[PDB]
Amino acid sequence: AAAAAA
Amino acid sequence: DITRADQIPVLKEETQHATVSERVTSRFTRSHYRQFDLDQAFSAKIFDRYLNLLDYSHNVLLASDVEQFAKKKTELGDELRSGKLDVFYDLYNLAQKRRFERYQYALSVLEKPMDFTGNDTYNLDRSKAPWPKNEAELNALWDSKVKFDELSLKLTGKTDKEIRETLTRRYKFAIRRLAQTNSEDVFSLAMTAFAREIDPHTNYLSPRNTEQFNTEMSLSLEGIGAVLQMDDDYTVINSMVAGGPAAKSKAISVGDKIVGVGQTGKPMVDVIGWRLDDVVALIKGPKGSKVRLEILPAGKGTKTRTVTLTRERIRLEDRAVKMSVKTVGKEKVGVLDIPGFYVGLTDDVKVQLQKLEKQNVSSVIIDLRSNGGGALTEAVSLSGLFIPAGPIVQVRDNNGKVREDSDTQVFYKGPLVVLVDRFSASASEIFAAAMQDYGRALVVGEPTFGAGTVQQYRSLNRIYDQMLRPEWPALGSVQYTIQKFYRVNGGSTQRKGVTPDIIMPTGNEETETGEKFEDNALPWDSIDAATYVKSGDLTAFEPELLKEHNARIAKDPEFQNIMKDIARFNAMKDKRNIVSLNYAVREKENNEDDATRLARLNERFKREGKPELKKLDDLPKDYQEPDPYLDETVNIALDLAKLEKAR
Amino acid sequence: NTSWRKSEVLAVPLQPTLQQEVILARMEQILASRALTDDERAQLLYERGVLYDSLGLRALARNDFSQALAIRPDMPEVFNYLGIYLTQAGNFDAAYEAFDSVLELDPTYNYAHLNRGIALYYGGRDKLAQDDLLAFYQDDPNDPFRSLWLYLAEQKLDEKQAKEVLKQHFEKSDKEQWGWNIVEFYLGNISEQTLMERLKADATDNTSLAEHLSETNFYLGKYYLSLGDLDSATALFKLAVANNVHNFVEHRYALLELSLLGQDQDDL
Amino acid sequence: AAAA
Repeated sequence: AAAAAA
Repeated sequence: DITRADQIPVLKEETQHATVSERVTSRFTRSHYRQFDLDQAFSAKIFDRYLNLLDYSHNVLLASDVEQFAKKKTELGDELRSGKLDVFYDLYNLAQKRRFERYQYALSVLEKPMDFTGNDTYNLDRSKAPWPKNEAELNALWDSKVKFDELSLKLTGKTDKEIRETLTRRYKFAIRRLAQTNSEDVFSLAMTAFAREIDPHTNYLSPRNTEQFNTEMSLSLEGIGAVLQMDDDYTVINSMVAGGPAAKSKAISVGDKIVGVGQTGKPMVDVIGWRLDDVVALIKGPKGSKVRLEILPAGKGTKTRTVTLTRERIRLEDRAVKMSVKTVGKEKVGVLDIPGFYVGLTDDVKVQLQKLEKQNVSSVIIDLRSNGGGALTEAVSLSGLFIPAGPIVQVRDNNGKVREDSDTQVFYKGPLVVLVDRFSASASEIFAAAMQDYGRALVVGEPTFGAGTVQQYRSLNRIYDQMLRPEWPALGSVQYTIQKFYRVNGGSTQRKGVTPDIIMPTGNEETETGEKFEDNALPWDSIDAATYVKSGDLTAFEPELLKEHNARIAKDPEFQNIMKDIARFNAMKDKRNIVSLNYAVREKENNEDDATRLARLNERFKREGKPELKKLDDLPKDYQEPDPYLDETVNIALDLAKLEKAR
Repeated sequence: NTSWRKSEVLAVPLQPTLQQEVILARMEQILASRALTDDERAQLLYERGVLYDSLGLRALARNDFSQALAIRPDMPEVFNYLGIYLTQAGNFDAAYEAFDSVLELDPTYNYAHLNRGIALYYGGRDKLAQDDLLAFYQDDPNDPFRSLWLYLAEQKLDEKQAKEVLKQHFEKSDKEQWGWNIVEFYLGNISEQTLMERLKADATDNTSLAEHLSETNFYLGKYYLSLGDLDSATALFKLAVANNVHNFVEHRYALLELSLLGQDQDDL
Repeated sequence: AAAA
């Protein structure tokens, strides 16, 4: 998945 | 239990770790957005980073220890490629003995009777301090350390034998923790040194950590639905998830202790002398699976009983979006508190939006404060609920390829507000920028975190792994940045963050946190704007919203200790990393504070009805503080709906 | 007049042989039957995949390769094709992962080095490409294409050093294989026309000619492309593809280059 | 505090 976090 | 250096186990790299190292290395070296060479220079930086991870406060290792090791500091690259992580391991091991040596030393210092009235100080940031030159320096630092601790407990107001007793259990506990250290503990640490050297958002996750991240992403876990706490040698059950297996069974209670864990065709394994994570691992399992627990009941009795449970899928509702209505006379405003961009969030929001229609809420606030982020798809879809069509975000790889992500219509067309703070990041920033760029919603709060990159999450498991190495445990996972993200504007929130239309007071203060303060964070830049159609235009409404907002906070009592609290905070930042260490002065400051703390609740009450009563409610209950940012926001939301209505 | 057309060197574009078609037909019937064990099925699937690949039917080959893996996940040979397809698709990152698997399963699978090296090159990680490529060269220093591939990678880093390294490889070599002629052209030892003359002389039959043309036109295209002559490079890549030598890397990469050129045009 |  592609994550845009923290 | 441990009293000697030979009671510290020699940590050894696991059989599968080399393979993992190699796998992480391939990925990081070939596919990271940042193209770096894992050469000698890079390798030395990793070593430096590892040392800081190993001894953050430069308290345990001697400069001679560091220097002995520095001789092979450029060998790290060869090690990672090979997976034979000896220096990471040899260093960790030495650190263990040094920690033990240090704690044991502290054990001595505590016995020395010292109560102090000097003016000597303690600094909390030893991050860049030179390594202790000698044992004398080491003992001296630790002499200083133990002082700080006892002093802090004494500040609570105990005895001296207590403080000794309390600290005794602490230093001893710390010793126990050292003996409980994993091979995995070291391997995870070594990978993190490597990952963080590349960029701030790149990581290695161990098998257990990977599982946890997936759970946070999915809001779900597979097991028995019980939250576990470890007290001494015992795994105690703190609470039970409602609707979960342990809770529904009626055969397990809070305070019960799990001393045994049993797999279906195997023996009950005694887990008294275990690490918490090792125990939780035995408990958790595939849904439909069975686990039997040996439980020592909560009382003083010695009898044990065995409980068998069927593992199942449990949802963590607490982490889900939450909806509430704020009422101000005739008008209502809905609020969605979104903790993260979990998978399935958009769906969850849709039902909530549907409920809100029923209540005839005039405005909707979306609360992203402290929302770290999450799935990119979720950011795009959530945006799509409020925006009819077009690109939500732009993504670009390291070679300039630009792609735009968009949705499939609009679920909610009404007045909208997004509430943000310094801790709202990434996906949260993407959503906020988009609402703002399209003119869809007003943004209120503090300037954002400044995250501007996309990470790829990929498992390290290979399809033939089970077949060829059944004995192996699961491998972990990696997250690595692959692209930069840009607003539809062509603008970037990297480093900058998004600037709210209306900014709370804490907003104008110099922040000490953010993407910009992280190690090796990528630079800000920009690209050409995409093609999109503005949803609406709110630029007109701004001066009026501004003044109305300004007038309200000026009067507000809560919105004033914040102002005053601010200038005051400004006064002590320089001395912030230095604490007094004088039993006398802290209390003046300390009670000077408690006093200040136990007071201003009163100007607000007198201003109101008043709310409650306390000449000095010095010993309050379990207090829930008010939320002024939100209350003011709601006020802003109503102003917005009013203006939109008058178009 | 048009007498010039005489200068063109072309083969009849390759066609499927009868035996290839016959085998494909038999394979379908066998696969549809109950005559195979799971191990045999996986093996046959790999075999059909290779044949489909040889005919330019890549997507069909990929299906077969995928199905084989589902049965037996420990086939390095299958992973190798998947990597190659991923490279062809411009998915270099995934491709790397596939090549790793080939090596992990079987460290003696030499061609993976060449293929991973090629993928890394397209991926823009030249030094890393060079490691695979150098290793591939070591395995057979006498194969001119191994040197050419290494040169292409090295050239990204330092053209001058790359040329010298290539010259050494050539001098160091037995110089027997046809491919060394291409290398001489890259070196400046011979001219393009001479290279072409030699190609005509070397080839024996139509298949032989097509193979020579497929490899040669690909390298010539790369050479022109490097110099910035886009039109010449484009004609050469098309000319390489025209041979229908589906399994040559020269063929695959010519197609990839064309696709890159196309994308660029579509931008601005 | 971990969930099992």
